[PDB]
Amino acid sequence: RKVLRDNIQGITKPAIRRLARRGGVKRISGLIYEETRGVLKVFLENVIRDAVTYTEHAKRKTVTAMDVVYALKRQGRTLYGFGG
Amino acid sequence: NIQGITKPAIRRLARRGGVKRISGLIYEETRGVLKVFLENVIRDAVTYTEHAKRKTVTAMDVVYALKRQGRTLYGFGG
Amino acid sequence: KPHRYRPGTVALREIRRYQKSTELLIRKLPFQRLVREIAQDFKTDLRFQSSAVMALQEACEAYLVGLFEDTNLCAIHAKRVTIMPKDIQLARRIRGERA
Amino acid sequence: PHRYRPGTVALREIRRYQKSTELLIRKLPFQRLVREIAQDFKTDLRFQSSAVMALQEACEAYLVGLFEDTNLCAIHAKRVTIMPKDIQLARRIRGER
Amino acid sequence: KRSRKESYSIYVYKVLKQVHPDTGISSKAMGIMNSFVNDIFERIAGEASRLAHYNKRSTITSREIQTAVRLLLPGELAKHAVSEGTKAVTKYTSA
Amino acid sequence: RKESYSIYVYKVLKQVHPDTGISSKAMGIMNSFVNDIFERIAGEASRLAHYNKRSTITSREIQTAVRLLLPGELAKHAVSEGTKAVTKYTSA
Amino acid sequence: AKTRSSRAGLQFPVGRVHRLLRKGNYSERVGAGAPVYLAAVLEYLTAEILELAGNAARDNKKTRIIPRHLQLAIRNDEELNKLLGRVTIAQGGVLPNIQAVLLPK
Amino acid sequence: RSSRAGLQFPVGRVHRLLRKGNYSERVGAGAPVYLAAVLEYLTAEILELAGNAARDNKKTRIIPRHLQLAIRNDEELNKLLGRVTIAQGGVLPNIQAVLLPK
DNA sequence: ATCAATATCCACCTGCAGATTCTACCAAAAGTGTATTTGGAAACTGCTCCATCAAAAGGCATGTTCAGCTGAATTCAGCTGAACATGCCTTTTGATGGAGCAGTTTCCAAATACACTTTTGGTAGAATCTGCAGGTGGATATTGA
DNA sequence: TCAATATCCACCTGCAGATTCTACCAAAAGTGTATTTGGAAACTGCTCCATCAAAAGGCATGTTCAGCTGAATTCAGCTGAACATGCCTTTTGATGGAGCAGTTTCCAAATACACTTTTGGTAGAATCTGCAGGTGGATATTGAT
Ligand SMILES: [Mn+2]
Repeated sequence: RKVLRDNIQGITKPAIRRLARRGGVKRISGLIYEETRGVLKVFLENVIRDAVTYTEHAKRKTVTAMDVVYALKRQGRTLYGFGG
Repeated sequence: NIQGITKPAIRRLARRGGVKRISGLIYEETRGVLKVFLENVIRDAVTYTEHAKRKTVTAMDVVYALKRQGRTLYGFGG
Repeated sequence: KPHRYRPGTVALREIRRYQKSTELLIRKLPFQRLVREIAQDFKTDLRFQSSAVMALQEACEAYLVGLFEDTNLCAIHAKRVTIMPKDIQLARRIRGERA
Repeated sequence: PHRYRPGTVALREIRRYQKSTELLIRKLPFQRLVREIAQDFKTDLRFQSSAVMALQEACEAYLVGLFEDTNLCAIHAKRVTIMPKDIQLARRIRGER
Repeated sequence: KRSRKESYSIYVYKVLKQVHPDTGISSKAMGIMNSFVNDIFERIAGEASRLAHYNKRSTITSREIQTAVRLLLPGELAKHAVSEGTKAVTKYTSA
Repeated sequence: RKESYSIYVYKVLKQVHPDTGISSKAMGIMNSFVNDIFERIAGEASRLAHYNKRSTITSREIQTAVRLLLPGELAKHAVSEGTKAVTKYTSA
Repeated sequence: AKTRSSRAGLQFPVGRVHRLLRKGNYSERVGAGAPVYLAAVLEYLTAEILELAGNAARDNKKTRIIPRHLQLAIRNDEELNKLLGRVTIAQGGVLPNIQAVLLPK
Repeated sequence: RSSRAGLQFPVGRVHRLLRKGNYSERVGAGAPVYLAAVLEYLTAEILELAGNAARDNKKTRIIPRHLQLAIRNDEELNKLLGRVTIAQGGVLPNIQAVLLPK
């Protein structure tokens, strides 16, 4: 297919602001955006890494929704609405 | 009874915490937090006790209670 | 005129608007892509269930919205109103995400 | 008249207490606090000696952590005197309150 | 060539209708509730699981489930739970 | 009755540091550490088995459980020793 | 004819629960009342959330409970909020709340 | 057996703890072994670092503070036990620079 | 103290994607006759756990001073929100090819079940020791002139 | 710095409380055989996922402008650290007695088990219908005169 690259930038600033508004933030410093992408990349990696590990253990090439729900569980971030 | 946790001790605890200057209201606040902690850890502990029909609260009861609270303690399994 | 809302008027308007709703705030594609990029770096030739991605996104977005509040509180705490990386760093530390 | 500037001892006290591990809170007042509280939940209760040590180590060790976080909070607001508000923030962010 | 996956929808729905005869619940909504029951179930059963062991007792009696509730549930939620749980059991036995 | 890992911990303390010895409390901590980790690895393996509708906890489970459970380096070395100990058990 | 659930006067599948316990490996054996006791707690708790959700959907003028309502429900009742403190609800959004200082002079 | 797997930690002891632990219907043959070694290993990992901690203070007897000083100084172990409290351990010597004179 | 300029509020409309129902099969409770256990209930232990009793010694509580820290005010460069014009690319919908989940079977390699045989590991004495606990004496780090 | 405090810190030293080693018995761990079976190999149907195509209008970007924030300072009232005092409440150390965890030992009631019935649920088609998307005045709310 194609070569994925620098896609952590797909997370546009307007959006990050949006996420912040829902959060309650009314004034966002400028250095915030690059910071946020930073945390998001790290949070994601961990949730994904774990997920994929559950995938491999079931010897499957597909990342199922449960693989994510269980991952989030270990991480403490329990999710409702995707796998009973 | 709680006022037994003398102000000087609280300062000592905060000292270990890296604290340099301590406000005056702190002490009362610290006693509240400290009380709520124990209040929560024992409640779960005694419950564990009662269930075992005991009348005597063993250390394992505190250890188990400290785990539910996510405050795991090592060296008291002995 | 031209009519110009004073700085902060629209910001609050948004804060109210985006809290009254529950739609994802990150665009679905760039996220998907981002995910696949990261997952590709852990194991090549992976296929994602359409929903597995929705999950990650439902979580990521909940996570960050949740981080921003604690963030916002730290700025308020330092008398400021502008969240800065400094605020985020404290929020995560306290949290235990990276003591 | 020799007087140590204000705040010189503190540092020396921090260096002192951080270098040690012994418990800080006076044992009897504590054990008393334990029994009192536990009695609000059950009667004719008997804490086996070590159980109360488990609680002290636990309890004291928690308070310390909280203080370390409260420092950063106090520091973050440009101050250097832990205030009750700082403790509250620290606890709120933590998920306790 | 079928694959019947179970859930609590039938039960979640019988209950929704007892509390709100005119209200309904969408797909996602149900899926949320399905998770909630499962999670809670896993917590209760898990805690009980641990109590029986902390006491070297090979069986999970309803008496364990109850302590599991008290430890797991906060406040009145627990009181009403414990209450509701007993009513069901005492009645069940007299059946 | 009432066992522990005290015995072993000490045997291992002697391999890494024959000259040193461990306190009572310290040995008590070490004894608590073993149990927790054991508890985590097992509990985790326990779940992988369940998620995958399998009624037997194999060593493959213990392993996957270890990659999820242990951080960076510890994880790698922990996996080796684990895989390294298993081969020797099957050899003879 | 007497399904164990009906004997206890419960709406949740008492037998379903009994089995899950057996096959969950929580204990070598399971009492005969546990599943009934627990099945009732899941019922009560469930009934408790629908109660507050249904209402939340009433306030909003909707006759169909969506997740959002569920969220508004759980984050407004102190206890459920705590019972589901580390729980994230997909499509739930967050309780409206703007720090005082932020508002206009 | 443990001696067969070239370990100090009891493979049987573990196998017993696993089967009787409610972890799953049956425990595979190599499971207890694998886990045992992982249990040993980790120990060695902490001892070696605490050992050093001992000699580091002119002692020859590892005590709690020696463990904590070995556990909170290593990032990985610190992470692994980040929600664990060592009795009689104390905190690592730390003073914020802002608190320092000058 | 007014009045445009807008963004938000509510009620109303109406088809269709998303519930609600309505039926059939069947995997799963249910009903019963057996085959085990399990975990109380009495009975007694040796524990460990309170209870006083009774001194001294830190360790706590106070009242004084006043160092310098926390707050309240100003000030101003310039950081960041509000806008608007640009035209990019995320969305929407459909249509396929086909990779790879899973549902079934087939069956050994492997884990379990007894019933014994041997050895290890926990206990409670018995034989060491490491650190604690004080003591000088002399740099060290503070602080006033 | 010079000097006059108080403070640490190694350098050694002497016993007792922990440590570690011994010396011996039960509870397990390891064997030998006979049973069960769980899930790896082997297909194979078919959802679901990866992809490509096109149109278009919802937004992300970028550049202006300047409002008002954050950060830098200045300034002094007063909170709270450093201290020297005077006192009582914590330490501890047995010593004794007694509630109480822990063990055994019968066993009645409660479970587990293996089949054989009998539904209660789940997986689709067939009917409904909230309400998602828009439409417009009626309200406030804001920001400029
Ligand atoms: Mn890559």
